[PDB]
Amino acid sequence: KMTYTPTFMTSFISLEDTHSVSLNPIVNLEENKIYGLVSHNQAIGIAVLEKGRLNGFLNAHKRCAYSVMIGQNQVLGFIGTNFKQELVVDFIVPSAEINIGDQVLTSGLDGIFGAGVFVGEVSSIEDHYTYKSAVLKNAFLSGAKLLRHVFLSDVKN
Amino acid sequence: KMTYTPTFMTSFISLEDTHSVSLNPIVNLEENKIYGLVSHNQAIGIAVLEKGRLNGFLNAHKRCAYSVMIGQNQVLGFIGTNFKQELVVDFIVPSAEINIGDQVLTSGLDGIFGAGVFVGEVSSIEDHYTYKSAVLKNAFLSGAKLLRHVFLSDVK
Amino acid sequence: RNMTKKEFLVPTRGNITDRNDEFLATNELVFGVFLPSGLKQKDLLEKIEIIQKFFPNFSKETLLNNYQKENSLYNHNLIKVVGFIPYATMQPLYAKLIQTQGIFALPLDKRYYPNNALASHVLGYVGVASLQDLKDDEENQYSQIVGKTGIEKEYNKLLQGKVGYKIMRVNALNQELATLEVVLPSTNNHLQLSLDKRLQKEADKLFENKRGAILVMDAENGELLVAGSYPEYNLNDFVGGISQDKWQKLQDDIYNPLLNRFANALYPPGSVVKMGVGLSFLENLHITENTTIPTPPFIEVGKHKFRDWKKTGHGNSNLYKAIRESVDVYFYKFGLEISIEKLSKTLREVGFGEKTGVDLPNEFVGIVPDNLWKLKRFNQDWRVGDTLITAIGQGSFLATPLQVLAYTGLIATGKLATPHFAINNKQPLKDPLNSFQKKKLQALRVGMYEVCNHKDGTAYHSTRGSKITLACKTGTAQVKDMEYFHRSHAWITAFLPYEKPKYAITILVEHGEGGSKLGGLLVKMSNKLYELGYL
Repeated sequence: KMTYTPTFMTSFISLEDTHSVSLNPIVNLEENKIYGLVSHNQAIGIAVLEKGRLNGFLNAHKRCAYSVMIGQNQVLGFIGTNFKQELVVDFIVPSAEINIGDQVLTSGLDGIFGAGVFVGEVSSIEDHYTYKSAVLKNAFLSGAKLLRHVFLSDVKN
Repeated sequence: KMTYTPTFMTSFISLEDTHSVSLNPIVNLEENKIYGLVSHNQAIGIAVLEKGRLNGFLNAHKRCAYSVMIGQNQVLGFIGTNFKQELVVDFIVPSAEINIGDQVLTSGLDGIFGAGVFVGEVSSIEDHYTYKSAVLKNAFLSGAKLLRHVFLSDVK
Repeated sequence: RNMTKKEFLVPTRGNITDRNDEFLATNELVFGVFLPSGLKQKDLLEKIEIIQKFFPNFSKETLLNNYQKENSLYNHNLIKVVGFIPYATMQPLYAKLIQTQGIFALPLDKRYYPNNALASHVLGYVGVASLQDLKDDEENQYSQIVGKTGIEKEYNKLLQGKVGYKIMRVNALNQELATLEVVLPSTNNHLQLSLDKRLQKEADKLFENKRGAILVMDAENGELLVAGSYPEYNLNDFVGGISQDKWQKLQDDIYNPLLNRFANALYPPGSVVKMGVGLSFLENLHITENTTIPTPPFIEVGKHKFRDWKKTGHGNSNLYKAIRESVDVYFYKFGLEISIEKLSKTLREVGFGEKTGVDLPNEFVGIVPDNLWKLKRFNQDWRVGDTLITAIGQGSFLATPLQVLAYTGLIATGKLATPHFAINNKQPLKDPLNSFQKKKLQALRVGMYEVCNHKDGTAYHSTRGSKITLACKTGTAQVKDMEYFHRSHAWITAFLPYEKPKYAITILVEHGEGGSKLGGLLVKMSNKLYELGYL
């Protein structure tokens, strides 16, 4: 079981960072629980309540991380980012079969998002020997349309 | 919701530049809230009430910054400036597709401006690896004239 | 100018594969929670409290102990606080760990043996580099994962691969700029073995309540399709260090699970040597395969009587029949007339003195007892009785199941296979026989044929129900009313198919109480090879 509740941004946190936003408070959330953020049927980032302030850390922020699955065999990884602020799936098993263009969806195993929400598509693949990474394309980054109409993802803990 | 309230520039604050102006007081504003400034249906800078004075920090000023969106995909950045005092959109992800000539509008997400107010057009783009910047043309440059019909942008 | 920065590129330890590309040994991607080295005692405590929350199944203090310990990483910085975390366990934790600024969670490899105790004595296991291991091969340091036993050890260099490195320009923020140098790591580190996973599972099934060892071998090139040693043990219990509880269980198991019985265990061969002994007679004396002599229940020579295994005795008998019926006196009699120097030469030529050359560590050589050997060990003379008891594979005679196997494939083939596990180990056949000896081989084969197929044969009542024609020799080695540990051990070796030999099989059941009793196990393996199309 799971809830989507609407929310909206009041401002960016810094004016030197597009990946961090202040969100309008939402009645009885838990503090420090990590919530998912969804816009146009897509994952845009996560949200945490800290000292009474609801903060959104968007895709490619240092603090934005969550569990995703790739392709029809649901290959698992974790969302991070890199020095060029590209959205990356990290920590994939080296034996896994991934193809350029494979859909990437939330895995729904992290208690942040439910399963099956769209994230992006695999554009390239790095070998790091003990694991592989996948750089995404068609994922939310810098796009202003999806910062409106935003829903908070509350997965019952 | 959003409001425009009129005011006008009375004098320049600094004797070293045209980037900073005094505005005619406006009743019941909140102190330290950052408001947007608009003139001929264009973004010219921002305004803050501090210690009873309504101060306008125009496009080129070190303190003037706000959120804008570029082109049809509404790519996000922030207004700043550079070493040659050009008006710049800064903080753009390097993987974004923006082109010379793209319209630049206020994003309306910053609580300063509403969306869609005109800022300028992209004239060039510098790639800095970690980010890119876009230098603007046809933007309001903070010049010699003290404008009479400026409106303050109050987003609630 | 500025300054530069180095980063090693450490390849994942190579996979071990079955004949048909099944996984025998592989790696599992797991996690590890790390804290930076050189931290204040006050702060360190507060961070361990945080890590306590995420792993409530560990104690606030067991995590102190882990901090300063003989673990660590390959890096100039970071210390492993919790290790071996399953991917699924990390699933709700990864994001929460990311929220705390000075806490890192990193991907690690843990070795994994999918089949557990299958072929445990072939594959062997990897462990933490001992301080002596780092000395042995300086390059063991970048992984801290080295083979301890068996194939993991024998082929460590291969499986581990070569490190590469990457040197980079950096700024004060210690971020990466230009790559200045790259050397890539090795990649094809995998290893394919000749075992067949199905055939080994059969082998395990056959030794289900038994101790001993079993071997199947392609007699034309030396590939081992089976190599069981029983009890086997579960390789996964060693991977993260062995527990005090499981080490006791293995050490104090009286049946001795850690013992490799096909390569690192010695047993008296018994009657299995007889065709090697016979081959020496024919070579050194003035006699033939058809030389027939009287074979009573026993003989007397001086002060003592040398007894045949069954009371009744065995009438008149030649070489063919002495092999067939595992007859003792034929060999007693001609043993009187052969010098131990010449007999032992023939036995050592057919592969009983030395290592077969298997690609594992520490293969045992046997003892082919002779004159000079008894003198060096016991300082006692070589009485005729020694020649005689040796001519039936007992007394001071010891061999490995490997030796018997190689020996059996020499008889059947006419050339000597080096048994091996690594398919990419091109081991040429060896030709330690002269003209005369090779011709006499057929005689010997016909005998082995008769053991399994003639009605008088020792192994007739037991080796029926076989889809192919078999040729064998049984054996028994001294240590129904008899208590388990006093019982004689049991041998049976064999080649197949008789009409054109290709494979050899060699089976040994500890306390198997008689060699013929093992025909039911031989058929079952030879049928499994039929079932699976090897024949």
